[PDB]
Amino acid sequence: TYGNDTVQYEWWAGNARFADQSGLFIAAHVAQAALTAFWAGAFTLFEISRFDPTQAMGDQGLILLPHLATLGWGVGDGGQIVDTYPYFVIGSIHLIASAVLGAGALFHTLRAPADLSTLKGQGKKFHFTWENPQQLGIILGHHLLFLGAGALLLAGKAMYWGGLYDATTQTVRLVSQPTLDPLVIYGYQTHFASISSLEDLVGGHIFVGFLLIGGGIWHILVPPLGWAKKVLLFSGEAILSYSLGGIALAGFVAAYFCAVNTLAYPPEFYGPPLAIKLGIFPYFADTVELPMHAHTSRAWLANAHFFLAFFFLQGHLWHALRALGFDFKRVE
Amino acid sequence: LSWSPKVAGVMIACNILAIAFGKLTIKQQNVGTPMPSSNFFGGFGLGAVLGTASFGHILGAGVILGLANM
Amino acid sequence: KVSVDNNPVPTSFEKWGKPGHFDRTLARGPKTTTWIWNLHANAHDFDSQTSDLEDVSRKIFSAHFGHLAVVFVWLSGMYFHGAKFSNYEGWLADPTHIKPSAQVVWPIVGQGILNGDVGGGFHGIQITSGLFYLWRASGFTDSYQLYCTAIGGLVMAALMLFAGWFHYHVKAPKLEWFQNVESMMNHHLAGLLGLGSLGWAGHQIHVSMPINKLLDAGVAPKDIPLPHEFILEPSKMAELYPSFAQGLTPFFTLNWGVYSDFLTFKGGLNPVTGGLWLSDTAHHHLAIAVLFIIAGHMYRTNWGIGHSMKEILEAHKGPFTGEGHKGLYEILTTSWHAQLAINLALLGSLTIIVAQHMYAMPPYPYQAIDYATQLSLFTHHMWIGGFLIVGAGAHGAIFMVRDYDPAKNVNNLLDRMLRHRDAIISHLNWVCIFLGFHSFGLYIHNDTMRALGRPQDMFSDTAIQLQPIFAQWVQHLHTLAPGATAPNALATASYAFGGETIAVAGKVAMMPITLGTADFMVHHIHAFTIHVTALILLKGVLYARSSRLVPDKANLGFRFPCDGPGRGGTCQVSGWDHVFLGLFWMYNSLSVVIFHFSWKMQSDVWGTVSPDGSVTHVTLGNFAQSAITINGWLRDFLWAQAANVINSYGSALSAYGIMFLAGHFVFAFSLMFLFSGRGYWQELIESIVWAHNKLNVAPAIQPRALSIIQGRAVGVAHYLLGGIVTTWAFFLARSLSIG
Amino acid sequence: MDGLKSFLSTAPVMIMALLTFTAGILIEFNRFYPDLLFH
Ligand code: CLA
Ligand code: CLA
Ligand code: CLA
Ligand SMILES: CC1=C(C/C=C(\C)CCC[C@H](C)CCC[C@H](C)CCCC(C)C)C(=O)c2ccccc2C1=O
Ligand code: SF4
Repeated sequence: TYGNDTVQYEWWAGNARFADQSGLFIAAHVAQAALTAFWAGAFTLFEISRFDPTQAMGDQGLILLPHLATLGWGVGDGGQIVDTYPYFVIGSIHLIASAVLGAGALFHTLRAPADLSTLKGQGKKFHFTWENPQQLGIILGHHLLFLGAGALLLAGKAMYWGGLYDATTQTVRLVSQPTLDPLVIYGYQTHFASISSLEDLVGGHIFVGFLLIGGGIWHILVPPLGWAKKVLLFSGEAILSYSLGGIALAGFVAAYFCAVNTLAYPPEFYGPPLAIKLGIFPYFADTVELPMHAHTSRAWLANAHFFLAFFFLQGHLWHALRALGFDFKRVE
Repeated sequence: LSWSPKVAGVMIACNILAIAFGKLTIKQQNVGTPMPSSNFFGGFGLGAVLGTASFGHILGAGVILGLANM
Repeated sequence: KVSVDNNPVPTSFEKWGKPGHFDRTLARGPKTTTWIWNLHANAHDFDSQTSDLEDVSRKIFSAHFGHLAVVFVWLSGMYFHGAKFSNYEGWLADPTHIKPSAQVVWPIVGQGILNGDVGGGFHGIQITSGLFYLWRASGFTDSYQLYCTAIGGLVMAALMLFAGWFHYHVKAPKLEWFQNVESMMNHHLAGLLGLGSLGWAGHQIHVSMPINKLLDAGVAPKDIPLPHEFILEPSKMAELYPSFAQGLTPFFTLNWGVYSDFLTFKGGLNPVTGGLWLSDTAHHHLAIAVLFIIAGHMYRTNWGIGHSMKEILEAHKGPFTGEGHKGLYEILTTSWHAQLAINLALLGSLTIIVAQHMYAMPPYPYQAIDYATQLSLFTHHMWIGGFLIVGAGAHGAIFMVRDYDPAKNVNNLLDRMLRHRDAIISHLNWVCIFLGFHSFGLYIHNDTMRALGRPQDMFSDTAIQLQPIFAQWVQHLHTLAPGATAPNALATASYAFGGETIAVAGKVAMMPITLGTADFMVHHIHAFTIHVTALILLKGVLYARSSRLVPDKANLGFRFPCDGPGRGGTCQVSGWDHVFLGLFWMYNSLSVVIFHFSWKMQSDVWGTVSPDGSVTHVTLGNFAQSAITINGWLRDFLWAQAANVINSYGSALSAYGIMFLAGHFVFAFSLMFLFSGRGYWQELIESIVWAHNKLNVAPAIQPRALSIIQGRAVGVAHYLLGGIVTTWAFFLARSLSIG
Repeated sequence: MDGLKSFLSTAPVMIMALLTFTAGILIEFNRFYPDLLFH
């Protein structure tokens, strides 16, 4: 991002060419979202064929089917699955959503131009750059409602469209009328590792979606005034580092949330809650041990979300160093 | 015989002995695919450092399996 | 570093109707009938058609793809005949009793009697190639897998044909792509040999080990799980071996000692099925894969590390050897004949190694029990090896005549070896004559001492005994090897050195082969004939440039009949005629070698077994005191064992009798071409042209006799064909009569 | 294919087609009427 205007990028660094073009920028980022939707649908259909109803869910290595059994899609009483097909409708939709998102991925790099400033209609108001703060606030502002939308879609699922599975009573709990106070949310910062409460899970999700919808209307209507510009930067790898350090924090707290929690990650499907060990690296080792050399899904999810978020933290260090005034500096 | 700091210690020690060997006696070292820097060891390059790390692993399996039964 | 030219040769069918276009003197017109023979004598002489080193190399590459299509359609025919017209599932139901047969004969003229009762009601001709035991070693269960393998082989046959057309007429590589010999060597080491060995190690781990394990347990056909079901359910593989529950994770942490239950170093033979252990061969192919891919990174291509072979050849120079190998890297990358001579030499010795290893360490299940399979596989690989070694002696001489430039290699090893050709050949023929007297005159001496009624003056064991002490000491070391010099090995390398008698199904797989004085004399016979064939071929290589008789031999060519009747006579002086003599001497050498093999193994090794431990052989131990006489080789071997070829009419072994007499016919027919010369036949053919001109039927193609080189070539071809067909019919009919 | 008609009419392919036709009619006559030592 530094030096001259155009620097020769080799094929091992070729994705630093469309960063400023803003037309192919949408094409790669929804091709990526098509790949996650491809992994959402195909790898929950890959695990239908490798599903054993008699054997327990933890030792088999089932990842995504415990994620749908948490939401009470097709789980029965006692901790078993009574019907496979509700796990098949959601994977079918995610594969079709992977097709249409993959369809528009080639739309924004074959027929749509390399930028969005050549357009004249509604598409002329979609071009952006790494300089204008009011142009990056309208992109960020419309994102904050969709993150707040998943909380209200969680509320309508939990209140009127299905229950949740827990370990305190071990059944599908179609609950309603959650807690109406915000003072205990300040107190849950010290024992979030064991929530031990089902009505506050959906009760905190509505109490955080009201905050996420507050940041949506705020970020659209007003631009950055300048109190953020004097302390921060506005560049290509700059705004990359604000996010890539932030999503690294999300993978950090989710790798910790997998190994110790019981309610949101039920132990009847993921396996028993792990213990934090540190040898050379901090790895969430299993408490009980398997007869073969296999590990449970809680051991796989918590260890992979920590190893890969640690590299995503140190990759945030790679971009924050280059977004600031620092070269490679191979001196002495 | 399993994962331990003892087997990793003798592996790393004979590996860096093999890096010093490749830095001492390889005839042409630098002219391959270029390394990003010279911070690791010498001025090797990508193919050269892959070669001396692979010889570190060959020497590693040598003394480890020569001492796991002795 | 890929250099490809695009569309060098247009694809057209119009050149197919003009035969002889590749050479300048053949495309003019067939004025004479010898042009026809020249059309086949120069059809693959690609160095005489093009002289630019780039057109010939791509012609060779596409010819390799065409020959690969021929091998793939041959292998497809083997798997298709094993699928449709065989009894592979019937033989797999009962391997000890019934006999394999993979060829059914159409009854037309009375040849339905060739479909003998091979066991189980199935009729056909009993095969001796023994690829059924190859299929049981690989893990074939039903005929549908053989049928789909034949279909996939025909697919790759058409794929190799398309690759040949693509690499000659569409995208043909340049000369620098062919001369990248270090990239070719390390790709062939790692990606072809080592990667193929790793593939077969994986197949032997996953398919060949569990199927043969439960087949040795006694599971009937149509009850074996399918080979993919062991991968689809690893519990069925983990119940057979305890180490498969450990997963891949001990392999990467160098915890290989827990893999010891299924990668064993047992050695010897399997006592249940009479072959090598499949866990032993799986560990074996894995070790060969690791060593080859390690050796597959030795030569530098693009990344600096690696040995370019030029300074390897520069560095080896001593006091005796002058400038050393200075120039050989420029020789072997600019001349295909020197590469062909080295590769034919080492492939011939490899094939002889294959024969000498596939009889004392039988690698296939129920292979050592079937004596016909063992004898046929031995002698056929012996013959292929000896043929390729004679071809090495040929292409060395062709390199000397047409690919040897003396200005480039001065005072190197090639020039120094050509400078003392007399000091090599005059000692080689001395050791030929010394071995000849001391391996054949021993046989004449005790033939005469037996004929004169004095057996105490022979060279027998009770007589003056020539005990082969060196190989007996080597057998003692191989018997004492497991526990002292191979402590992790349970059994020996083989049971032919020393050990117990392996009995499987009432027959003997392998017992220790003691070496008396008869083995001493016949091994010196083998060393003698090896030395004479290595004399004729070596003095065809060295004396191909020039000599003191005729010093103009390089300008006359490699393949010329003579220089003339002068200097006393110079017929058969070329480098070609030394190959013509070496072919007969390879025939004589390998005939005595396979005769020694067949007689020693059916007198001291094979035979039935008895439950009290005593072994009775097929010929009751004749090799001890009756293999030392020429009359003993004639009476007790060539007369007594040929009775199974003689008295087998009206039976299944009836075609071998009319191949026995057929091989005698082609031998006797070869003598007409060998003994006579051309000018008699020219003087006779011109009289037949007179008798045709009397009736106005004389052809406008001028009919005349064969060339002198052509007459010697058809003589040696019919001689080798007739002798090998006679030995093939005798060995097959004898060893199918004895079981 | 102005060259394929010439290649299929060379001496070896024509003598092999003629010997295949001759062996074919000989084998067919020996199947439908076998073992004829005389007339
Ligand atoms: C979503 C986050 C994100 C984004 C958008 C980018 C974007 C970019 N990075 Mg990057 N990076 C990230 C995270 C990210 N990075 C992290 C987390 C790390 C730490 C490991 C790095 C380390 C890194 C380096 C060291 C470099 C870049 C560079 C670049 C730029 C060129 C693209 C490139 O690498 O070449 C195109 C992409 C590739 C060649 C892919 C590389 C894949 C290699 C060959 C295999 C690696 C293992 C692979 C992931 C398989 C493992 C599977 C696993 C599950 C086990 C581009 C702007 C380069 C740059 O700016 O040039 C100066 C550069 O040199 N990045
Ligand atoms: C890798 C193997 C290989 C390769 C590529 C070559 C390649 C070559 N050889 Mg050669 N050769 C080889 C092995 C090989 N050889 C071996 C092993 C021997 C020892 C026997 C020889 C002996 C030999 C001689 C003696 C001569 C050559 C010559 C040649 C060159 C021209 C070929 C030619 O005109 O024949 C075209 C093809 C034929 C004439 C067909 C031969 C048909 C044979 C004789 C009959 C086959 C019998 C059959 C198996 C039985 C069934 C038939 C019937 C009963 C139904 C060519 C470069 C010649 C040369 O360079 O002269 C300048 C030459 O004079 N070679
Ligand atoms: C059976 C017939 C026969 C015999 C005996 C020989 C014998 C020999 N050939 Mg030979 N050869 C033959 C057929 C035969 N060939 C055929 C058919 C071909 C055609 C391809 C060749 C092609 C051929 C070549 C191309 C070469 C030979 C060579 C040799 C000699 C090798 C030296 C040796 O063995 O020690 C000598 C062994 C004997 C003489 C046989 C032993 C007989 C006894 C022990 C001797 C008699 C005892 C005593 C003298 C009797 C005294 C009685 C008194 C009244 C005189 C040897 C003389 C090579 C040669 O001469 O150089 C070394 C050579 O280069 N041969
Ligand atoms: C008989 C003889 C001839 C004469 C050779 C001739 C006449 C060749 C005979 C060829 C005839 C035409 C038979 C055809 C050959 C094959 C049978 C062709 C196969 C055809 C079938 C596939 C149909 C020589 O020229 C000669 C030269 C030097 C030394 C010895 C001799 C020698 O002995
Ligand atoms: S006999 Fe024949 S080969 Fe011998 S010299 Fe005379 S012409 Fe030449």
